[PDB]
Amino acid sequence: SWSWESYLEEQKAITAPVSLFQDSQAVTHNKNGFKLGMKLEGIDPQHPSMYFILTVAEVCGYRLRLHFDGYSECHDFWVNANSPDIHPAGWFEKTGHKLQPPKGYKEEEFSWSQYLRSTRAQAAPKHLFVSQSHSPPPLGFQVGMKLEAVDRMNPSLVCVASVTDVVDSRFLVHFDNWDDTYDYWCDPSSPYIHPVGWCQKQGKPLTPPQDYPDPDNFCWEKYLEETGASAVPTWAFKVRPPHSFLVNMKLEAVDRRNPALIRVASVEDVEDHRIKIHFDGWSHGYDFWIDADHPDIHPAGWCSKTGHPLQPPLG
Ligand SMILES: CNCCCC[C@H](N)C(=O)O
Repeated sequence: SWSWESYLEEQKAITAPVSLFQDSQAVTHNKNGFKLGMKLEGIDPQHPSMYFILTVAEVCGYRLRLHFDGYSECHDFWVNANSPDIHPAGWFEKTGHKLQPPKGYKEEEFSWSQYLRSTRAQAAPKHLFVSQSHSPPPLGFQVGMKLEAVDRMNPSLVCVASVTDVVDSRFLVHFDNWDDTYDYWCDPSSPYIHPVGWCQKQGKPLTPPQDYPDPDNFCWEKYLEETGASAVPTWAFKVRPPHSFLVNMKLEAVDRRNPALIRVASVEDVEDHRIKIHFDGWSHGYDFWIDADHPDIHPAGWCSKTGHPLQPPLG
């Protein structure tokens, strides 16, 4: 079999130490208890504020492929078994969230008991989920508070934002007057969020809510008065320290073109909070920037220890 050890010798290279990764990205001793066919609840990666009924369509190592019941397979997506974005059947009900029903169902025609009987399926057991809303909420962040946030799809924009959901230790950042397509989950240390008035103290422009009247003259105090909303308090923002990944360090990363695959990778370039991934043996055209805390990058040896195939360098 291909060997990391042999590869490092051949390339005179080094791996990114485990210490540079979050424990969740590095942990390999947890068993993946998810099984083909089990059903559960989870957010739609395309619409992060929404919850759907999902079925385990494939299991591979410490990862699983999820399918949106009743919908096209083209919507399928992969997550790690320790994902905080999935929850046990019944979770939405116990936490006050809304659940979009499977294609073909009206929301009232939905009850997990009838559904499971009609599909002769089993709901994934509760003990397999890291997120069940039993842990503490993020400090200082409550649904309804306002803040300023970088649009990660348009990073040159720091917009007026709100906290619209809180699950365990994370919260959902929402861009005022847009749908949820630009929303993202994060924690108090995210380098993409700032307290109200940040843009002003920085001399950077602030982007007001979509179609806000007379945008050129947006005033936070006025908007907060209009909405009766309060600003996330400044003490709540505890941005994380820049990561310590150095160029040329090697690691393992999920392929962004074909998520089923994980390949041998190297750090091509770095920023304070992101690293540019290069897939050994492939064109640099495939190189991509990714946040250092992304769940899809892991230390060398992750695939082997978890039982997931690792694609060696092209050629
Ligand atoms: C939260 N920011 C959203 C920015 C969307 C930008 C896009 N060009 C548009 O105007 O549709």
